Amino acid sequence: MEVNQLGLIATALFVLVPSVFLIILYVQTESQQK
Amino acid sequence: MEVNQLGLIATALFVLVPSVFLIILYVQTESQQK
Amino acid sequence: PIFTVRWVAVHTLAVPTIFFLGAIAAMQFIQR
Amino acid sequence: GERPFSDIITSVRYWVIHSITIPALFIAGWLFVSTGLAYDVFGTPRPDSYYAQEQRSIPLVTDRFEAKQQVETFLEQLK
Amino acid sequence: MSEGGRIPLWIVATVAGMGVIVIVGLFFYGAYAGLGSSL
Amino acid sequence: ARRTWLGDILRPLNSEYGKVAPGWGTTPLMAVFMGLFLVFLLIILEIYNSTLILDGVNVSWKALG
Amino acid sequence: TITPSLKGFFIGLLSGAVVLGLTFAVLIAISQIDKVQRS
Amino acid sequence: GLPWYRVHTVLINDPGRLIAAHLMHTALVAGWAGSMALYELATFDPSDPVLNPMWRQGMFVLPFMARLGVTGSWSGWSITGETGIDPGFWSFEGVALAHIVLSGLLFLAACWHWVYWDLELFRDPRTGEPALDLPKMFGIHLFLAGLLCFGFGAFHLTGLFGPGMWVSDPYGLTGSVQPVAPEWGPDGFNPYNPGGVVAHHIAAGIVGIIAGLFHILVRPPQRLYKALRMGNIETVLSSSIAAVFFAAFVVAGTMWYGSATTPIELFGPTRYQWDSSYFQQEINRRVQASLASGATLEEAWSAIPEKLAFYDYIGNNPAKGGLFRTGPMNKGDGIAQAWKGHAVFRNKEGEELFVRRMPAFFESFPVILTDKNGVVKADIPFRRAESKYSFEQQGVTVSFYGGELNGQTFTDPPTVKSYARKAIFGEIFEFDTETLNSDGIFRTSPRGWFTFAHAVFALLFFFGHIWHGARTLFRDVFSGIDPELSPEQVEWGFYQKVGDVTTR
Amino acid sequence: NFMIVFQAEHNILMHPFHMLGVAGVFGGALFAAMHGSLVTSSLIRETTETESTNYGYKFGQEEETYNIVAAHGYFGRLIFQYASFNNSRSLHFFLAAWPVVGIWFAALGISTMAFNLNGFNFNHSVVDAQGNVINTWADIINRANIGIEVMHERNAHNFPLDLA
Amino acid sequence: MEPNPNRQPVELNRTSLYLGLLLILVLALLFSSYFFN
Amino acid sequence: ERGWFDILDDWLKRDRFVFVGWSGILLFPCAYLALGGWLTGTTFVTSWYTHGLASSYLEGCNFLTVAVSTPANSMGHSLLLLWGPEAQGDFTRWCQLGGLWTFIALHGAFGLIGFMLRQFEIARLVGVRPYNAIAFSAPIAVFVSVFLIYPLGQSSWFFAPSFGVAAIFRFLLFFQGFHNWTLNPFHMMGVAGVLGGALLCAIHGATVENTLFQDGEGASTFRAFNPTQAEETYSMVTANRFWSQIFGIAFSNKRWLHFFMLFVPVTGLWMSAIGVVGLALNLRSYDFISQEIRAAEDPEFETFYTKNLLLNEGIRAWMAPQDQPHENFVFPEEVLPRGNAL
Amino acid sequence: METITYVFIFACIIALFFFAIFFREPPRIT
Ligand code: CLA
Ligand code: CLA
Ligand code: CLA
Ligand code: CLA
Ligand SMILES: CC1=C(/C=C/C(C)=C/C=C/C(C)=C/C=C/C=C(C)/C=C/C=C(C)/C=C/C2=C(C)CCCC2(C)C)C(C)(C)CCC1
Ligand SMILES: CC1=C(/C=C/C(C)=C/C=C/C(C)=C/C=C/C=C(C)/C=C/C=C(C)/C=C/C2=C(C)CCCC2(C)C)C(C)(C)CCC1
Ligand SMILES: CCCCCCCCCCCCO[C@@H]1O[C@H](CO)[C@@H](O[C@H]2O[C@H](CO)[C@@H](O)[C@H](O)[C@H]2O)[C@H](O)[C@H]1O
Ligand SMILES: CCCCCCCS[C@@H]1O[C@H](CO)[C@@H](O)[C@H](O)[C@H]1O
Ligand SMILES: CCCCCCCS[C@@H]1O[C@H](CO)[C@@H](O)[C@H](O)[C@H]1O
Ligand SMILES: [Cl-]
Ligand SMILES: [Mg+2]
Repeated sequence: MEVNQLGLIATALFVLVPSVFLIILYVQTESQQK
Repeated sequence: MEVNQLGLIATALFVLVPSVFLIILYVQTESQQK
Repeated sequence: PIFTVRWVAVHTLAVPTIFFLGAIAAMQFIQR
Repeated sequence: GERPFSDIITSVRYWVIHSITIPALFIAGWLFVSTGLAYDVFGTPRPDSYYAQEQRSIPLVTDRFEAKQQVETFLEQLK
Repeated sequence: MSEGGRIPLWIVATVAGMGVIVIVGLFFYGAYAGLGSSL
Repeated sequence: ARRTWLGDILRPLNSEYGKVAPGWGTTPLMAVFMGLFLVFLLIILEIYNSTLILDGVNVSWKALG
Repeated sequence: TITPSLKGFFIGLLSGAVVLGLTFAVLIAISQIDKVQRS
Repeated sequence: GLPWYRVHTVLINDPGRLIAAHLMHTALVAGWAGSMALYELATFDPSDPVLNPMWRQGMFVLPFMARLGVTGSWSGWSITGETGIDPGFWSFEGVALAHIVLSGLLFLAACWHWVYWDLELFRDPRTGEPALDLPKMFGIHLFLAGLLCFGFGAFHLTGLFGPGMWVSDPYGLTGSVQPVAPEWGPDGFNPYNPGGVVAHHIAAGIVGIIAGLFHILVRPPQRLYKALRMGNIETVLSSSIAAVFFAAFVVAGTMWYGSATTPIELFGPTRYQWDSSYFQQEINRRVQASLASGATLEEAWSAIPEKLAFYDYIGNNPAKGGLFRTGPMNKGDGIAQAWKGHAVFRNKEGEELFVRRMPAFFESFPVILTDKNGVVKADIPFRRAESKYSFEQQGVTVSFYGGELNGQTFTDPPTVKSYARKAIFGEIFEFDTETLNSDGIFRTSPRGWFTFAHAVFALLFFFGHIWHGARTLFRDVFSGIDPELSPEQVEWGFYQKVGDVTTR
Repeated sequence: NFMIVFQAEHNILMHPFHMLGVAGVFGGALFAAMHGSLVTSSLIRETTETESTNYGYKFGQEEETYNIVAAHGYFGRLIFQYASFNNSRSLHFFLAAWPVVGIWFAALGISTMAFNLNGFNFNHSVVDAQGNVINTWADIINRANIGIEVMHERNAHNFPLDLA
Repeated sequence: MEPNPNRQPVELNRTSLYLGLLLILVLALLFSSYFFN
Repeated sequence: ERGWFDILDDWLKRDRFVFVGWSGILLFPCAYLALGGWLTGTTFVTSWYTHGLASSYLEGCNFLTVAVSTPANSMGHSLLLLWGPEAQGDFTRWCQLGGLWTFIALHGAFGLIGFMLRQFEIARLVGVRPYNAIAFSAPIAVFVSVFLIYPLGQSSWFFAPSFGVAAIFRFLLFFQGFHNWTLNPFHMMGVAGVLGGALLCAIHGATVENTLFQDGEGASTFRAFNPTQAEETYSMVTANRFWSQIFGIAFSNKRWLHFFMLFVPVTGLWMSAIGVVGLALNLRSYDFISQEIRAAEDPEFETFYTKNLLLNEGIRAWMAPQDQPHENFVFPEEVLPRGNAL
Repeated sequence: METITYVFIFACIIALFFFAIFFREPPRIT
């Protein structure tokens, strides 16, 4: 299928950028003193 | 120029995946009790 | 006779070196 | 635990021994070349032995397992 | 006979160095004469 | 630590940590086998390399000579 | 049958064993005559 | 805290979680195999094992399934070009499915072993500390490896209970999976004899069973236990990495030179078959036998199988690629469609001329034609002002025998020169360059890519061996040397024997 | 491009100042690895098994962080005793001097080939009894140099010698 | 569950972040041309 | 009553002028034969039958042009043992066939193994961590990839490097013309590690020498150091401030500094070895496909990348007939690529 | 898109230089 060639990078960054943001925030919450 | 269409996603993930790994480790070190 | 490791190591290098240098010296007088 | 080299090479005994052995080794190496023996031990061409008089082609080895006999043939074609 | 320093090290070094110079000088002479001289 | 049915069965097989035979033990016999193994590897290397050439062993895709 | 290269293989093998055997026999002999002294 | 390059050392004293991590690694590798096979099946064209076999299509795991007897698809085709075959469950798809399911089961087992790490099995009954009896584990695992090795050889490879293995004729024309009997004579050590592969697994398997039993029953000598640090699991990592880089060099070598386990219908021809003109000699042998039997030249060359001519073409040589020229060979010269036939060049006097072939070393190569004695008779000049051998001056023509162009003769110099440029590559083919938008630049085959990856990984694993071997033998100084290191233990003259305080 | 043309026009590989340059950078890399490994080899134990050994040194501490006598004892046995530095000032002067002098000579190589005093030319230096040239590896270098020479700046020369 | 005593905190200090990002970005600057080809 | 193995261990590890060790049993014969083989071959042995080349002092070569050259291409990857099927025990023929090349390569390989083992053995006896051995893995990776893996991927040992000064220069230019090796990013990382290592060597030595504390009265400052002293001989604090203000960053940790001096050249050599492993298979970084598509369609498009390929094409065409004599190349004058006039 | 990629990576490197110098971990004597 003749799909848009930017669809792959668009989808990849759409997932990765906000997911990474949340993982960064989660891990540094876990590492805080309990 | 007729570049390889996967070169963009390859470069983006090559940068993003290990950089994010290091950012995760750094931030959760900073947040640890001092 | 009393030979040591150092003595042996010295001469394994030194003895061929002098022989080779005499050979290479002689070669300087070979003409085609 | 061994004597320093500087003590050894500044002693008379060292130089009595080596005033003979060093020149002798030098002369033996000289003769190894000047008698031509070095050519025949190692198989190195003399200046007149790279080419036959008529041909101007390299005696390159082309046969792995009969290379020894191939060199022996290239050499017989010289004289 | 085996005592160190009977022959002063400065003389050993000078003669040995002159020997090195002579033999290396001979090799440079051979670059201009006989085999390898291009002539 | 948690015991389990399968863990109780496997217990003997993980029971002799640190146990040794005295001294050199079977090291001499081991050295012989290592020596034989080295010669074996040298043989198959030299066959593959055509340094060792054997009757009826044509090291080629083709089986002729 | 024993081909020329198999004969060569045995020659190389025996040659290597001789080199190694002589080396160790000598080293062992030297180490036995020239032992370290301990308190 | 732990630096980033040491995070996994938390497993060293935790056998249950080490097992969990090993389970997870095993799940990932099995999942890779399954997903790789599915991707290949979604991209593989099975319609032409002659001019579009798997090794032209960038297939990497398909040849390993085929090597051991998986050759059919549930959709009805086989890799030898058959139709209407029933492979049963163990088709390419069934293999992929099994690996995916295995992956999930291993993933679940990893979770269980991670949570329930504190099993009594992993504790030394005397000390209560975590303890693995590594010498006995070695015997247990060696015995199991020997049994599997033996059974693989005795049942699978023989066809006694299993499919056999891929075998073929010396020119890779008629390959198929066959049962193979073991070869117990010296030719079993011939890498090109498949019977030696069968005998190896039978004999090494038996040896592995015997040595396994020895290693189950006989404790290590105290001298070896101490010297190799057999209480330290990192010693096992060191020597295992060594064995693995040895194996990796071996599989790189047999892939590059060829053996009975790297057949050319599965991985493509070798570079040495081009170097030695292996296929050209066989083609000429057949042509000459046809001619000696009264065939015409057209008949003699028309009797040459397309598959044989295709091996005699440098675009299939694995030493013609590039590190960043990615994908299948078809992406370069195209999807091969048909042999054009054998080009015979002649000058105006009618003498047959031969195009000098390109060696693998050369990205580009001149066009030079010689007679049967090697005398130059024509070429394509660079500077024209002093040209003596141009196709125009020499009246060079080209005639084709066999293939698409059988019986045709070309005399137009640009056309003759165009075919001469293809002849430096060997036999000449027609390609579909449109379907994949092929760029005309040669790529290597899976034979090349396999060899590269495994030689590189092998060399890198040498560093891993050295590193973990050092950490094993120097564990006591890994955090630094004793703060009050005796100056007499490292200076000269104090000790007779280096590192022995009792020889002061 | 600069390097390849330079080789055809000056035979820089056969120039002894470029050879000294190579010894400078090969030797500098070697001595960096050597010095780095010897100091790292003899760090004094100041950390636990968890943390990086780098925490065993504190910026500005007065005491040395490794045992230079241990380091010297290793290296003097690796080669022989008097081949090893026990003087840290001599050692670090050598580390400075070797690459610096090597690169000085490299730079002087380029700066004197700038005036066309070029690398050694042994083209056809070996001749047999009749007068046939017997090629050496120097002659194989010359064939590569010629290939570069005839191809470079392929539209720029009208006359037979490339004199600059 | 009872706590696993083999766990350890992990650390990456700021200098190591800067060194690692430099390594990654420069490797990317180097290899990107070959990925685009 | 001690046991012969322990008595031998005692003697092997005696503190003597030249340490022997168990590792010396491998190291000393193999290093000596590799070095002795090279001196013997470069002094006396020809390359006429393998290469069509003179290669020894005896023939008239000098130190820059002598070599021990690879065997003829027709030997393949033969181990070329003296007693093997090619020389059949004939020492003279063995030399003429190139046996001294595999002699030197293989004794050299096992000698390098012996040396790394020596590094481990001495470190263990003296009680230091074996980082010197670990750093030496880089020379080993280079030797193994260049002198063993690379020819093993090619047609024969003939295309390995020959052991000589000019022979090695020829190897460099061959790799440019045939592999475009300068374009390879693994070679580029190697270059960075070597030049970066030399940079670290110079800057660290210079920094120490110019932040010394005055620990004596002499204007020559080497005498003001004592190996047993506890104190640093130079100021880390002043060095750190200097480079922070000059360059923007500076070392502050002496341990990291010295590990980094190992890491940089060792990693660079390891990367170059990986690229050569690719070149064993002709898996080159030879071209940029997008550049070739554009230049083929647009005869006004030119870059330094296309300019260097023209040089490579010149190298291949003009050096191959004499450099690859087993190919019997005859390239008529009219087919040789060349620009105007030259 | 390839020019953007190259210039983007370069720009990230220059930014890293800025943070590595002016927002470094301060060297501290202890
Ligand atoms: C459960 C049984 C099982 C079976 C029947 C298969 C079957 C198959 N696998 Mg799968 N696989 C499995 C489990 C299994 N797998 C597991 C658990 C994993 C995760 C590790 C994988 C991961 C995997 C991958 C990544 C790949 C396969 C592939 C394949 C296919 C080719 C096999 C091959 O070439 O092996 C070759 C096996 C060897 C060469 C054996 C090496 C043995 C070493 C040398 C022994 C060394 C140590 C030993 C103890 C030494 C002493 C021995 C002693 C006897 C003397 C075949 C369909 C290939 C495929 O086609 O995928 C689609 C493929 O690429 N599998
Ligand atoms: C043993 C490993 C291996 C091998 C030999 C192959 C071989 C093959 N693959 Mg497969 N593949 C693999 C693993 C492998 N694969 C894995 C793990 C995946 C999941 C990602 C895949 C997914 C995959 C897909 C999707 C495709 C292939 C395809 C192919 C074929 C084309 C190969 C190619 O173009 O590579 C190109 C190789 C390179 C460009 C080299 C990369 C070099 C890297 C970037 C160097 C990195 C250096 C590093 C950053 C330095 C660090 C320095 C630091 C330490 C200081 C070939 C048969 C293609 C095909 O034709 O399928 C039909 C295809 O489309 N493979
Ligand atoms: C079976 C093989 C094997 C195993 C089980 C180990 C296991 C270990 N290694 Mg060793 N090592 C190996 C092979 C192996 N190594 C090889 C081949 C090399 C040379 C490349 C090394 C070089 C090495 C060094 C220099 C060090 C270790 C260390 C360690 C310990 C900590 C690992 C860690 O936390 O990394 C964590 C790793 C990360 C968080 C990210 C790494 C990302 C890599 C660089 C790129 C991505 C790889 C990719 C995901 C998968 C490719 C798989 C396949 C193609 C190989 C652990 C015991 C360390 C140690 O001794 O601690 C005390 C240590 O310093 N290893
Ligand atoms: C450290 C010592 C050492 C090592 C590792 C090597 C290694 C090598 N040598 Mg060198 N060599 C050495 C010292 C060494 N050499 C010395 C001191 C000399 C001067 C005499 C030479 C003179 C020399 C020559 C002239 C040549 C070599 C060659 C070689 C290569 C081929 C060797 C071979 O095939 O041996 C095969 C022999 C063995 C491997 C012996 C192994 C013995 C086994 C282990 C015994 C096993 C017994 C078993 C347990 C008993 C079972 C009994 C049964 C009934 C149960 C190899 C690289 C050849 C070469 O380089 O060609 C290019 C070559 O021509 N060497
Ligand atoms: C859970 C479960 C399940 C499921 C499962 C599944 C679905 C799985 C999957 C899996 C998978 C699907 C997997 C995959 C994997 C993959 C991988 C693991 C990959 C990797 C890669 C890599 C590692 C790479 C690398 C590289 C690159 C990237 C580039 C080039 C170079 C190299 C090669 C190095 C079931 C249902 C059964 C049920 C049970 C449970
Ligand atoms: C091979 C072989 C072998 C062995 C042999 C040997 C071991 C030998 C040795 C040899 C030797 C061991 C030789 C030596 C030589 C030397 C020389 C030839 C030298 C020269 C030198 C010079 C010339 C110097 C120079 C210089 C420098 C370098 C720097 C400073 C300055 C001067 C100038 C002084 C055997 C029998 C086992 C077997 C067969 C094969
Ligand atoms: C696409 C890119 C994907 C990249 C993914 C990378 C994942 C990286 C995972 C990092 C794992 C960090 O894991 C985290 O470690 C820290 C310690 O360092 C733990 O923290 C624990 O120790 C610290 C000690 O200082 C305590 O303050 C904390 O209370 C305690 O829970 C966290 O409980 C754990 O969640
Ligand atoms: C002007 C064209 C002359 C016709 C025959 C040319 C040689 S053959 C020609 O070669 C091409 C690759 O160059 C293939 O893509 C194509 O399929 C094939 O027909
Ligand atoms: C040369 C290979 C050496 C391998 C180690 C073999 C040790 S063998 C060991 O040696 C002792 C004396 O040292 C004897 O007392 C003992 O009985 C014997 O088994
Ligand atoms: Cl001009
Ligand atoms: Mg002369």
